[PDB]
This record gives sequence, C-alpha cells and structure tokens, in this order.
Amino acid sequence: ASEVPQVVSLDPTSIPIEYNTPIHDIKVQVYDIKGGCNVEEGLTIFLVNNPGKENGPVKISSKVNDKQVSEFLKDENMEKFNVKLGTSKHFYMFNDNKNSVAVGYVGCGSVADLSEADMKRVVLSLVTMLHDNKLSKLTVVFEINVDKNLFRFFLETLFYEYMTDERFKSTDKNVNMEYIKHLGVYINNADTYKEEVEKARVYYFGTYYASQLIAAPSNYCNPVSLSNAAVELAQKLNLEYKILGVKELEELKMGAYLSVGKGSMYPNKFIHLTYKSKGDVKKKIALVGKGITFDSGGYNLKAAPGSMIDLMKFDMSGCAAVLGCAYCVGTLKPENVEIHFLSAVCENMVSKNSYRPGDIITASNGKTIEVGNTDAEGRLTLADALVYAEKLGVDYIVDIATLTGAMLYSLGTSYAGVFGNNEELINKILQSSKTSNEPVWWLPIINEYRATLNSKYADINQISSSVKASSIVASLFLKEFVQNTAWAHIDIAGVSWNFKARKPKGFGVRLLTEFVLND
Amino acid sequence: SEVPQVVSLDPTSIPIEYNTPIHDIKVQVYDIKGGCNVEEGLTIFLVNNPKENGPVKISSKVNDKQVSEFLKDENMEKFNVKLGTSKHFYMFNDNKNSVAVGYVGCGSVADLSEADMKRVVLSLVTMLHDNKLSKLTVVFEINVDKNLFRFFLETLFYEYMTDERFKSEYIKHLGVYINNADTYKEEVEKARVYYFGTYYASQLIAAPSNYCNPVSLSNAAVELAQKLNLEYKILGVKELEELKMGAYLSVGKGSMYPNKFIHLTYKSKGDVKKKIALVGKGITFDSGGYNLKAAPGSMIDLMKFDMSGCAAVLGCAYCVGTLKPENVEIHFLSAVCENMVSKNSYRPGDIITASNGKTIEVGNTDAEGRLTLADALVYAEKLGVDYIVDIATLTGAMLYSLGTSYAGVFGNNEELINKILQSSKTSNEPVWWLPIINEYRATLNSKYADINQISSSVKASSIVASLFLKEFVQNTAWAHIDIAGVSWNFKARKPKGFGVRLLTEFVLND
Amino acid sequence: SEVPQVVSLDPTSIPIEYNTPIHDIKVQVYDIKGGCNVEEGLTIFLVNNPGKENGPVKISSKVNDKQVSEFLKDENMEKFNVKLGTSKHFYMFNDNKNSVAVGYVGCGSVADLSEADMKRVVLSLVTMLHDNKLSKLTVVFEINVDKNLFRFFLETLFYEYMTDERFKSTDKNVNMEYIKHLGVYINNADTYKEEVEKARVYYFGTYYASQLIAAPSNYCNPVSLSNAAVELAQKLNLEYKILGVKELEELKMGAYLSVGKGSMYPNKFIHLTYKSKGDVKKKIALVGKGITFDSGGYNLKAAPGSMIDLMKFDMSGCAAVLGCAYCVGTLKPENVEIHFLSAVCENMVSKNSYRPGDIITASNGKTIEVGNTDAEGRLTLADALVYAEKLGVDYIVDIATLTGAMLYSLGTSYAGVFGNNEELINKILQSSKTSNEPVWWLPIINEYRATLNSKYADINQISSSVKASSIVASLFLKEFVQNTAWAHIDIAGVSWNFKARKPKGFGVRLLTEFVLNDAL
Amino acid sequence: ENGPVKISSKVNDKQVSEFLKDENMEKFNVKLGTSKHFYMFNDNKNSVAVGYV
Ligand SMILES: O=C(N[C@@H](C(=O)NO)c1ccc(-c2cc(F)c(F)c(F)c2)cc1)C1CCCCC1
Ligand SMILES: O=C(N[C@@H](C(=O)NO)c1ccc(-c2cc(F)c(F)c(F)c2)cc1)C1CCCCC1
Ligand SMILES: O=C(N[C@@H](C(=O)NO)c1ccc(-c2cc(F)c(F)c(F)c2)cc1)C1CCCCC1
Ligand SMILES: [Zn+2]
Ligand SMILES: [Zn+2]
Ligand SMILES: [Zn+2]
Repeated sequence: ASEVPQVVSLDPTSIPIEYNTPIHDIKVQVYDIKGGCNVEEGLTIFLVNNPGKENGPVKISSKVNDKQVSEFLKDENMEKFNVKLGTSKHFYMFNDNKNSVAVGYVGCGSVADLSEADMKRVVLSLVTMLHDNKLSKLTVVFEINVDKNLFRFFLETLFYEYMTDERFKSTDKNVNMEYIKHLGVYINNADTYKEEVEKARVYYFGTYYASQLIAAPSNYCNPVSLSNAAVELAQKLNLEYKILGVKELEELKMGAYLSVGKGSMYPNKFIHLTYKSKGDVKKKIALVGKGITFDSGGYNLKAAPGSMIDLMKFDMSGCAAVLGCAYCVGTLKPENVEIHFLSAVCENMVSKNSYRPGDIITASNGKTIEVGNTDAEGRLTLADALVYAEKLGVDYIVDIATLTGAMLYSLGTSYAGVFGNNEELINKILQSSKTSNEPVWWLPIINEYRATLNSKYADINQISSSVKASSIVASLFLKEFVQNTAWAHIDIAGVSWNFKARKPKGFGVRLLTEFVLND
Repeated sequence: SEVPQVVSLDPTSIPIEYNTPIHDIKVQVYDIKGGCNVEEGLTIFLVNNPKENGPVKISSKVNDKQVSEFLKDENMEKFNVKLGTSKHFYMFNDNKNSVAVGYVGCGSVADLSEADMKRVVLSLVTMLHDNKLSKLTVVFEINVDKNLFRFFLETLFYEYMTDERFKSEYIKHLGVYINNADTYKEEVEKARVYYFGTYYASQLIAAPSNYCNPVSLSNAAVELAQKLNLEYKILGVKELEELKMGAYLSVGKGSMYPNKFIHLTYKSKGDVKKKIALVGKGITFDSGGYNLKAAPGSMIDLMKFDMSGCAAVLGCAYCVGTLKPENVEIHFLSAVCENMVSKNSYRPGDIITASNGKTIEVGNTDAEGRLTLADALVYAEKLGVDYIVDIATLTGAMLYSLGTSYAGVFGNNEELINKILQSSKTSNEPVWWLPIINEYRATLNSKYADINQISSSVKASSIVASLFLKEFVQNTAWAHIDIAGVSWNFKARKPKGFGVRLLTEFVLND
Repeated sequence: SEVPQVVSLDPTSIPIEYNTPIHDIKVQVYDIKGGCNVEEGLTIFLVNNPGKENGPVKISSKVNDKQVSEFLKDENMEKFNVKLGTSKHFYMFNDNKNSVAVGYVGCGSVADLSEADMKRVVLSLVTMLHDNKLSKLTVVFEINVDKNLFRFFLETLFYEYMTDERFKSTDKNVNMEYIKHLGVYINNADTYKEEVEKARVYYFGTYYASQLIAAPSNYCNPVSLSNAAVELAQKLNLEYKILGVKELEELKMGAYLSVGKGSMYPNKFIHLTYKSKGDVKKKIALVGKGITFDSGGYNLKAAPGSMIDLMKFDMSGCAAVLGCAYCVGTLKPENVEIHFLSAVCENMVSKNSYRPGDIITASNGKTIEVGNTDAEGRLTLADALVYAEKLGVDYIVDIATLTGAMLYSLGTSYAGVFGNNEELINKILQSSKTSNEPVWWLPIINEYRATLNSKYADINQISSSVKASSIVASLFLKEFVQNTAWAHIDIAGVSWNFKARKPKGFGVRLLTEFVLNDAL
Repeated sequence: ENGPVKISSKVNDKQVSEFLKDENMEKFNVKLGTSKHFYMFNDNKNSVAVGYV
C-alpha cells in the first residue's frame, strides 16, 4: 500500500468506497404464484403484458388472497388501463383486514420475450415508483415469462438503478432517501428461480463497485489510490495480490507502459490479483483492463470539439470491470480455475516529463514502437500488459478497454465490440454476453490494414496514417503482442458511460464473470 | 430521353466501352505435371516459402535448357518471396528467341487471402504495363481453390484494363500452368464475365456527374437491357407522382435533371423458385443539398461515386443476363436522381410523405440516400419478391467501423444475411454482418412527423440509417449492404466496382 | 515574498512608476469671466455650436491680448467648424511681440457631451500634445460641463497623455517631453478647483491599475503582485495581510487552491483594509479576480479566437481593487471600513494541475464538479466570497474578467452588473453615472440554476446546456453568498482597449465613487 | 426544503379523506415538479384518481 502524493493538503488520498450498501440490507423472499399473492404493507406491483395486442388492456391473472383486492383488480376494473411498455399506475384500497394497501402495475408491452433493453425500461419504470415514496417493502408479481438469466438480470438492474451514489455530496444530500428493507417476488416455479437471488446480489455489487471507481474523479482515483483500492479488495476477499512499482516495471523493461505515465505526478502501478481454486486447476485465464485514470491526450491534447476531455476519468472503466469481476469471482469462488486480474494503471498528462509525439519506445517483448499520437496511449499500456499476461502461461487472455472513440460510430452506446485471434474464445465471449445480458458484437481484425502500421524507423507504428477504422487498427496493434495464446479484446469506449443518466454502467463485470463461471 | 443541357458543350451520354482488349485475350490452362514451355512473351512464377521472406526456389520443370539454367536454385536464392516483390529478366531461349522470365513473391502463408492475391496481381500488372508483350504465362507454384483462381483472373483483367474514355498494346494470349488444370477451366470464361460486369460498373462510377446524370444513366441502363434482352421500364416524374414517391421526388427537386427510376427484370427459363429484388442507390452527384458538403474531409469532389450501388446492380444485370442462371426471377431497381442546391431544393426541416403514407421530418438534406431508398423499398416489396437486397454508399461512418476493405451488411432475416455472407466468401468481396440495434429506434421518433430521417444524438449513423430503412419493409426478408467505405480505391484513384461479383454469386448460388 | 525563478534573467518584481510626469504638472484654474491670458505654449479653446451641425467656430471668451483677440474674431474663425473631435492649430504674435500657439477642439452641436463624446474630445487634444515639445498647455472651456464631467475630462487627459515605457529598452521615444504647466479657464472656477486633485488621484489609481494589467505574466505573477500590493499598503498606511498556502489550507479554500495547483508560483491571497477614524457606519468588501495568467489549464485556450496572448489581463479585477485602494487610502473617506480582497493565482498546464472532472470542496463545505478548467475565475471567487462574508460586511462587490460572453451581450464599452440586492445594484448604477464608467444591469435568471445540478457533487462549476455563460457564472457565485447584499461586475469585455492596444484600468473610479457616495 | 406533503383542504368523501391523511401524505415530498397520483374508489364506489404536484 503506497502513499498518495499531494500538491496541497486538501488533495484526497483515497477513493471513498461504499461496501455495505442499503441493497445488502434488503431481505428478499421468493414465493410461487400458485399459492396466491398476499397483499399487505408496502407496494405490490404486477408486471403484466398483453401478447399480440399492442397497448392492450391490463388483465391480472394471479390469484390474490384477499377478497377486496381481488374485486378491485378484476377485469372490468382493469380494462381502462393498458400494457404499453413502461407505463405504470398506482392503486389504493383497503384489504380484508381493513388496512389500506398500495398496489400497482408496470406495463411490459405486447412482445412475449423481453429483450435486455425492454427489461431495463420496465425496471426504470419500477424504480420511479420507488423514488419519492418512503416504502418499507416492495412486492413484484411476475405475470410475464422470464428465464433464469433474465430474472437475475431484472434483479441486478433493479438493485443497480435503485442505488444512489452520494459519496461526493456534502451540503446537497437527499433529505428524503429511504430504501425498502424487504423485497417479495411472486413467480411461477419459484424454486427454480431462488438460486438467482444471491447471484444477482453479487453481480449487482461487482457492477456497482466498478461504477464507484469509474465515477470517482481523477483527483480521487489516481494510479496510487486505485491500486490501493485493489489491494484492499484483495484483502477482503483473500485473493493473492501484487502491485508492481516503477522500479520493478523498469526491471521488466515495460517501456511502452512506462512512457505513458512519464508526465504524471503519480507513479505507475501495475495491479496483479490472483484467484486460484483449491481443487485441480483445469483452466488458467488472464483478464486485462485498461487503467488510465485520467486521459488528457498528452501533447496530442484533447482540444478538438467533441473530444469530451471532462469525461476522461472514465478511461479506467476496463480496470474497473476487471476488479468488479474479481469481487464476483472472489465471492462466488468458482472451482477448477485460476484467474489473473491485471491492469497497467497510469495517468496521461502534459508536462516537461511527458513522452512526445514521434518518440520511439521499446515494449517488454523488445518491439520498438513509433508514437504517432500520444492520445493513443491505452494500446501502449495494454501492449506491455499483454506481454506480461502471456508470460503467465494461461489458456485465455481477455482484455477489456475503453480503447477507441470510433466505437461510437460503429456499434454506438449499447453494444461493445469484441475482436480476437481465436474463434473458440470469441464464441465463449458471445455466449457470456447472452447469459449475462451485456450485449457484445463480433468485429473483424482486418489483416489488409496491418501494413499501414509499418514504421520507416521502428519495428511498428502505434497508429495508422491512412486507415480511419481505428478500432480495427488498434486491435491489429494489440495482436502483435500476443505470440501464441488465444486472445480476445473487448472495446467498451462507447458503452461504458450512460450519457442519459450521467453515470457509469460498470459494463463488463457481469460479462467477464459469466465468462469465468461457465468455463 | 433527351438529356437537358445548359450549354451545347454539355455531354449528352455516358461513353461506354463494351468491346475491350481483355475480350481479345485467348486463355489456355495447362497442367504443371507436363512441364512448362517457355517460347514467347513473359512467364511469371507465383512462388511462396512457408522461412519468412526467404529465398525464391522454383519447383516446376521447364522444357528449355537456357531458361532452366536461369531458374537454378543458386540464381533464384538471390531473390526473396516477400509478398508482391517481383523480378523479371529478358533472355534468349533454346531457339534463340527473346523471352522474359520472372516471379512474383507470394509470402510465407499457405492460404492467400483476397487482399494478398490482389497484391500479387498488382505486381503482375505493373510488369504488364511496362512491357510490350504478345503473351503472358503464369505458373501457379502455390495452392489456390477454384474461387480464388477465378478471383485471380477477374482481378488481373480488371487491373490490367485502362479506362481512357476521357483522354484526348495488350497481350493476345494468357497461359496458365496449374495443378489439376481440368478443374479450373470452367472458371476462365466466368472470370471474363465477372470482370466485365465489374468494369462496366466502374465505367459508370468513374464517369463524372456532367456525363452521368439521372437521364443519361437511365438511358445507359436501357441500352444495356436491350443488349441482354432484359425487360426494362424507366419511370418518369409523372408516374412517380402517381405512385406518390414523395421522399424520392423531394431529393431530386433541386436538380435540373428529372428523376428517373430504373427497373430491369431477368426471368429464368423454367420454374421460378426464387424472386429477388436488387436495389441500388443512385445519386449521380451528392452535393449535400442545403446541408452542403463544406466541412473539412467531406470530399465533395468524390460524390460522383454516390451511385456506386446502382452501378453494382447494373453490373450484376450484365453478369446475370450473360450467364443466365435458372429458376430465378430478378428485378434490378434504382431510384436515380441528383442532390443539388437551388431555389427548388428541399429544405432542412421539410416534412415529406413516402409512398406508403409515412411522413418523414427531414433533419439533414445530406442524408438523401435513405429517402430515395425508402421509396425504392416500398416499390420492391410490392413486387412480391422473396428477398430484397439493397446496396448503397449510404453512411460515411462505415470508414470508421469497417474501413475501406470490408462492406457492412445489416438485415431483418438471419437466413438471408447468411446467404450474403456465403456469397462474400465465394465472390471474395469481403462483407461483415453488423447489427440493427432496436434500442436506438426511439431516436427516430419525430415530434411532428411519423418518423425522423436522422438522429440528432446517436452517432452510430450506419445503424440508425438501417433502422430507418427497415421501417419501409413490412413483411419481406431484407438485407442492406453499406458500401460507402469500400467503393472507391483511394490509392489507385478509381472505383472498385464493388458488389457486382457479390450480388451475382448471391443470385447464382440461389 | 521571494519570487521563484526558472533562470536568473526572470524578473522578481513588477516595475511600477509612482511619480509620473503627470504628477509634475502644476495645474491652475482661473475664472473665464476675467479674460484669458495667452502668453506661451499652446492655448486650446473647447468650442461647440448648438443646433447648427458642423456650425462655424466662434470664440466667446474675453482674451486679454489685442493681437490674439483680433486673430480670433468671428470673421477669421468662420472657415472652421465644430464637428466633434476636429481640431486646428494657429500661430501668431501677441502684444508682447512673442509668438504663441492657439487652437481649438470641436465639441459638436449637442450641448450635453456623453462619456464617449468627451473621450473623443480628449483624444483630439492629446493628438495636439504628442509630437510637439511644449512646456505649457492652457484649456479654455467654452462648453457646459458639470463637476463630475470636468473631473472626467482631467482624469482622461492625464491617463491618455501618459505613455508607459517601463518595458522599452532600445526603443524609448527620444522626443518624449511632457508639459510642466496646465492652465484651465472655466465659468465659476471656484467650484471646479476641488476637482483638480481628485482627478489627479483618480488618474493615478486608474493608471496604477493599468500598469499592473499591462505588465506581462513573467513580471506580474501571484508573488510579485501580492508583493506590490503590500508595498502599496505600506505607502498608504493601510492594514494588510497576505495569506499563503498553509493558511489557505487551514481555511479550507479548496476551490481557490485547486486552480493554482499547476503553477510554479504559490497562491497568494491579498487582504488590505482601510478604516476611517471614528464611527464606522458601512463595512464593505471589494473582491477582485486575480488570475495573473489564464492558459485555460487542461481546457487549453487553443480554439481560434481564444486570444491566449491577451490573458495577462485576467487579473484586471484585482488591479481595479488595488487602484481603488490607492484612491480610498489617499482621499480617506469617513464612516467606512473597506476590505480590499483578491485570491491571486495563475492557471497553468502541468503534471500538478487540476483536471476537468475533479470534484473539489469550497471553504463553505460545498463540493464542486469541475467541468472546464478554463472557468477557473468563478472557483477562486467562490472561496473569496466565502472569506468576505465571514468578515461581517454590509456589502460585497466583486469585479472580474469573468466571461467572454460579455463581448456578445454588452460589448467593449459597458460592463455588466449582476446581484442579489436591488438597492446595492442601484448604488452601482449611480456610481457608474458619477464615475462615467458605463455599466448595465443584467439579470440572474434563476430558471438556469437547474443546469448546475451535479450528479455526484453538490453543484456543477459550468452548465452543459445554457450558452448564457455570464448569467450561469453569476448563478454559480450566488451559491457562495448566504445572507449579504452582493453585486458582481463582469468586466471581461471592457477591460482591454483593443484599438489603443492597452488596458483601460476600468473599475477604479466606479468602485471609488461607490465607496465615497456610501460614506457621504 | 423538500419537506413532506400535507393536505389542508377538507374533502367531502370519507375514502379520499383517509387517503389524504397526514400519515399517508408525509411519505411524499414537495420538491418542485414531483408528483404522485393514485386510483381508488370513492364513497359511491366510483373510480377516481387523487394526487398532488
Ligand atoms: O480512439 C482514439 N482515442 C481514444 C482515447 O483517447 N484512448 O485512450 C478515445 C476513447 C474514447 C473517446 C470518447 C468516448 C466517448 F464515449 C465519448 F463520448 C467521447 F466524447 C470520446 C475518444 C477517444 C484514438 C483515435 C486515433 C488517434 C488517438 C486517439
Ligand atoms: O453518412 C452521412 N452521409 C453520407 C451521405 O452523404 N449519404 O448520401 C456520406 C456518405 C459517404 C461519405 C464519404 C465516404 C467516403 F468514402 C469518403 F472518402 C468521404 F470523404 C465521405 C460521407 C457521408 C450522414 C451522417 C448522418 C448525418 C448526415 C450525413
Ligand atoms: O467565459 C468563459 N471563460 C472566460 C475565462 O477564461 N475566464 O477565466 C473568458 C474570459 C474572457 C475571454 C475573452 C475576453 C476578451 F476581451 C477577448 F478579446 C477574448 F478573445 C476572450 C474569453 C473567455 C467560459 C466559457 C464557458 C465555460 C468555459 C470558459
Ligand atoms: Zn487517449
Ligand atoms: Zn448525402
Ligand atoms: Zn479561464
């Protein structure tokens, strides 16, 4: 654990992390719909659709164990309301014991199978019923068909979107913030769904924890304080850990990673966490996250309109995802596997000591690199981290990184792109995407572009001079640093930040965790 | 129709070369087992080395003592196989005749990609352009499958030909030596057809916008159809008004050239088992309209290429009309017009009505391609086809997703998308499946019209354009090929004719 | 106190000229009803002709010399006209058979000259003083001016006549000679005599401020500026205190300190105080933005039209406040206590700089999400406003080169005033009138406040949707005054005189008149 | 600031009076633009909706 340097004594020296969230105090009970719904305190919400009838009428199908509430919810009363996706209504009535109860529904549309994006819309509607209403309990009645993973996704998303991060509030805390203490879920074949509840809560915190690191500003989350957070996390989970400092990085000849951090007041810190199963180890995996805690662009300063330099605390979203995965893996303790969680953390700054456009630098596999643009720094840090990962002797290397802005022009803000040198590995990532419900799309590494990286003087160019398809070119670059290991690369530059909600998504935690678990 | 002119010097047709020197080349395919005769012209050995950039070593037998001595291992070791490197020497053979002998390096990979093979071909063509020859002979000392072999022939033919129509010598024989020569001979004349559909596409694209305008391009298509005995129909403004194609007619309002909608049809002999509509975007010049292409890098001087999709569809008509596949019916459609700045032009913010009744709020007059394609798709679905495939230089964002080498395909039907991907493998024109992400559909929800033409927020323009196109296909398998990044060869300063061979392979493979 | 240096040639103080040539001018005022003596130097008549646009010149004064009276009779003067700013020179012999120079400056046809029209008159007069080695100037007022305008005439003449040669070395003007005598003839002279030395005080306060502004950033840095402020306090016998970093850390000025993090010069907070002898009825804090160079920080001023080479003037507000301190310390008003405040720092690019997106904590506990490092002035003012309110004053007025949007709203002639108190604003407008430094009241539009709602901090530094930056910046500053009448004077558009390529010293007389009128 | 909702007016319905009681409304707050409304049966068993802004 290292000392965080300060310019002034008001500079913070750690990231505030909330571990014991109000979500963790929520008692969750799952009941089978066949037993009928008890409708008592709190708010009871039916999730209802009308297959085929766009904006069709609401009909409540479940048995309700209360004559008054059953009468209130009969078809002719409900027919003036419709199932339009995201609609909701509140109901007030007295039950059979003369206690007032609150009931309502959320519309789930007319399509039988909700997509992840449809389900998020339903959850957002449900959460607006939880905000600005001091409730002790929520009950949710599923009158829609969801498989096990989509049930888990529903809960993860509910937990994530209900939580409000006030770590940086001081004079402006929400006076009225109270969370429910109890969550009831009514669903058919409840016994098959119960196993998803604790998994959902683990997936929620891994995602929320990565979100807390991303949203933390760069004066709080810097290379020293971020690697201290990873040490603390590993201590709580009994993970092995090792933080490499500059000396050790110099000895390992990590010249591409070290050159990116030369201009920072914070020394480079390379994070290496390990989880090993107690049994026989049948699979070794390295997960690599880009960890740039602030990206000014360097001397290729982000000054062009739309370059969004104020967002760039988010350039360690990949590291955050990998650490959030370490929380889920360390908590759920999968068997027969050894996972290495890696991040070459640094800060990309303008200074007399910064590396320069045109500098030629030597990565740890001895390849010389001509720097054509100091703002393409992530691929330099990953080059050395990929060489480190391969020396571990793993079966798979997966990296995740907010690498290229061109992703916003290719897949946009909803799907990450995955690239790789190995079709089997790529299919497993896509399978994890489908079970985690974090969407990813396979994109090609087009070999015809490789020659635009030929350098007149160094072994290779960092950037292309001619090719504008920069996500593919960056993948071509990274591929040069994996000699003989199956490797995939997930570019989350376009999906990491939720611009509408002004917050991170913690994207990738569930994806990488499903990837580890199903292996 | 008569092409309107501003002055009498204004051109009134697209010059086209149908009969090209390529068509005079006599092609002969020989087996390698017999050894190679080196009696005239230039003879090139395609050789690899599976040591990286290691030395050239010739394995074929040559029936000539002098050339054999030239090719002995001690000489050729002075040369290397780095991809595209070549040397050729002139010398006298056993009968005191002058012959040229050389090689092209094919690298160290056993399987050549389409990109590598293109690099091999370019080095060959460079020698062809610098030497007065009567004959070229190519000796395949590498392994290529039938499709890759035909691709080599098409690419050689296409790159060898020089388009001199706007300016103010070729070999007469091609010899090929290859293992299992008999299995390759049927590819030869198919390559010749594929070359010409591609070169004809490229002639239309390279033709500037004063020669190639909606009128003269629909006239060119008529002449093409007459030569191939295809049914043909050109819709004018009167008929387009009757069909209420307001999106398409709006784009052309500011042009001096009337809109012309092209419709050709190929009908197979025998039972028709599949009906396909191929839809090409045909903007003969895209200035941007009032959303003028004035921004750095918007490259207005390239926008004669905005009809590359139409040209690909007409080049496919040539190939289909010439090879005459069976059991298929194909419609070749294009809504041709020109996007100009005028007192009569459509404006940013106009609300127009498409031919299916959907109102569209225009957010940017430079997103004109999707407006013309919308009315073209409503026309096509009314034909009752099984498949609609449209091909278009639609969004500049392709340059930032897949780049200049691979085109993007989006669609509403996985089986149709998979047929396109399979056609990409056998045509060796590279395509990559990109998604239509439904979560972005809400960005097209106009406050006043039924739908917005563009998003004001989402930067994934190629996906948003596909979501817009998809709104104009109700109940038909549909796919959309965005060739905006891939159509123009910036290094060679010429069109690629991209998509002809892809679409023809799609038709022929059913 | 010690200015850090990179190399030994770096300057360690701001060159400041206190005893200017203006101060060596003997000024005499005579009543015009006694007649004008024309003996020597240049004698300029200020002449209008009401109604008749471009009307003929007529010299109404009595001239106590037969030869010059004859030269100036109406027949001779008829070929000249009074178009505002026009001027002519005459040469003749007086009764003593000495040659004299005489002339006039046209003041137009409107009998009431505006602030801007009188500037035009002075500039024409000054053209007659330049490139002419004269020992004496006489001005005859044949136009009507109240007392504040006669003062404004003199202040302006003094300011424009002076030439700042502190940074000239091999290109000093070898012909630079200043008059040693100024004579003024005006109706009811006795009532205008008191304005002369006031104008001289107001001239130097303005000129002192312009010296600090024009001084480049390698001379005028946070340490050398606070050093000069101390030296001014000592000369004026003002109380003074300079707060360094350790004391600012103790005061928890996290907003102010973050801006200066990237600089080689330690932050210095200037605190000067004037206190009347006897009863103190009004307590006032004047707060001046003092960024000695504004690079933009990591939001570097690199966009076309951002004029990074002008950004030595970003301490203009601090300079106005120090100039006002000179005037108040010199004129010594009664019944008031005045605090002269400036949070001085430099906004630089470095490994140590604050970053876009940092969340920082102001001295009032509020957390701030930095959205643009180039909106640094409102951060330093935030902590300075908190400091000022803890002093327990009746009024807080701040003056700052805050927003470039002022060029698009009021432009280069009028400053904008914003505030939370109607009475204070009217006092500023009233002082604007008697100082002749023009100011226009602009609203603080509360509907925009929501765009400063931050997702993670208590407040955003900037709006991401509102383009009305002068108003948004005012809404931000309001969050740092809890219960005190406060006004904010944005001088970003009016501070630099782009045509003459020099500072105006704007605000010194406005603030001094504000203090003086509240004392009376 | 952002204090609880409290309804002063008397309403001539027993069902809605109970819904509007202080103990129920204080779970809601008056932050500008925040609203809730609920469907219920009134004394005549007619469907009505009651809320606040
Ligand atoms: O894609 C690039 N750079 C990314 C970067 O700076 N990596 O360390 C980059 C990554 C994300 C963004 C970005 C992402 C967003 F989601 C966004 F909203 C935005 F405004 C910018 C922009 C650039 C390259 C392009 C080639 C030259 C170097 C910069
Ligand atoms: O993608 C767009 N426009 C394309 C167009 O004009 N369609 O009619 C467009 C298509 C191709 C290019 C383009 C392609 C190139 F290969 C190229 F080199 C180039 F400079 C531009 C640019 C824009 C939209 C993007 C949404 C808003 C309007 C402009
Ligand atoms: O108004 C702003 N910035 C001013 C500033 O940097 N304050 O410390 C700013 C102030 C003055 C100018 C300015 C003033 C001039 F008189 C001028 F000629 C000029 F070119 C710029 C430009 C910007 C904001 C604009 C939105 C948030 C980022 C900075
Ligand atoms: Zn970068
Ligand atoms: Zn266009
Ligand atoms: Zn600034």
